[PDB]
Amino acid sequence: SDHKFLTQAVEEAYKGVDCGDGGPFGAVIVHNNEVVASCHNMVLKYTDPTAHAEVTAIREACKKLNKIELSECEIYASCEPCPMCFGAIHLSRLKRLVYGAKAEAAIAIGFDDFIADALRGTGVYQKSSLEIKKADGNGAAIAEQVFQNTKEKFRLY
Amino acid sequence: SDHKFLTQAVEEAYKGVDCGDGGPFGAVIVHNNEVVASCHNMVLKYTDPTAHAEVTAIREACKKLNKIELSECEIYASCEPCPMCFGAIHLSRLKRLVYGAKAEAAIAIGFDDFIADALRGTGVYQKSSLEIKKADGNGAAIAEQVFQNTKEKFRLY
Ligand SMILES: C[n+]1cn([C@@H]2O[C@H](CO)[C@@H](O)[C@H]2O)c2nc(N)[nH]c(=O)c21
Ligand SMILES: C[n+]1cn([C@@H]2O[C@H](CO)[C@@H](O)[C@H]2O)c2nc(N)[nH]c(=O)c21
Ligand SMILES: [Zn+2]
Ligand SMILES: [Zn+2]
Repeated sequence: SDHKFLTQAVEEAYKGVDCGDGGPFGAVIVHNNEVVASCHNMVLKYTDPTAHAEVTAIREACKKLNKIELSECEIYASCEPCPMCFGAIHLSRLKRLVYGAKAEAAIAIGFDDFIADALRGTGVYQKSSLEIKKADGNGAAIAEQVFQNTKEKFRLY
Repeated sequence: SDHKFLTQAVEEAYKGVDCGDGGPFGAVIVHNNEVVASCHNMVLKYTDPTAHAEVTAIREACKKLNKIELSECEIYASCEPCPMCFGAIHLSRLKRLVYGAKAEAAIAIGFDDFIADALRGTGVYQKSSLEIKKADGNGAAIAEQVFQNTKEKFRLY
């Protein structure tokens, strides 16, 4: 099921790039095995630099469930969440994060070197408690491939 | 000019907590002495845990100016921005941050112990070169007192 929902987050990344909504990033939020939100980056569509895939998914999930905490939910991110997104995941109280590509994969095609210490376990003032899984094998291959496949199919930001 | 806009952010904090929109946090975004957005925390009003004051102000300012970078703007935060908000400030390309109260003043009334390494210069992966000013003297004292003053008017969320 991890592979199914991570692959859906990657699909979201491709769709968002395809329609010009934003960059190649997707996020899926699930309650057990029911998708509560499925989103991609909306920075260009919304004229909103906070509208990353993960933030968008968190907003949509909180609306869908009518509350500001998602402690029964897990999030799948096609790419390692940035410091803004990882902070949002902390505030939302999501209980588990599974992510596909390491941040360096996005850096390699032109995005900011902008990495969350709290996710990598090097934070001093910010310490995470949630369970974090970096995908391997086929999930990692798919997630990494996103950046080579979508290179110069969108406008960087 | 710094004292005027910091005071505006503090007044936003009181206004938001008084009408129930969210916690006692305010933020004002300015473009060469013209206010672009003046906002407070809307987590409760919006059912959105990402709707901190700073994030809300960035959303509003970017939509107003029809662009996703605010590189000619500065942001005044009644309180030291959290990891999520500092990440949003970084992504938005705001050129300067002035903040009133240290994060410990909010933590002292029960908010999350949740502090941005990149703001305090304590990260391995996340750096900032953003121009950052912690206010001092008069407006700093006032900003610090926001939390003791509003402790009773809202319930931690
Ligand atoms: C819109 N966007 C930009 N980056 C950028 O990817 C790099 C590595 O994380 C960082 O530069 C971050 O800002 C995003 N990252 C994720 N995980 N999701 C997004 O929507 C996103
Ligand atoms: C809704 N909210 C919660 N915190 C809390 O602030 C602490 C760190 O400063 C953290 O405990 C965080 O949860 C907020 N902080 C600011 N600056 N602005 C907000 O709108 C906000
Ligand atoms: Zn992000
Ligand atoms: Zn914040």
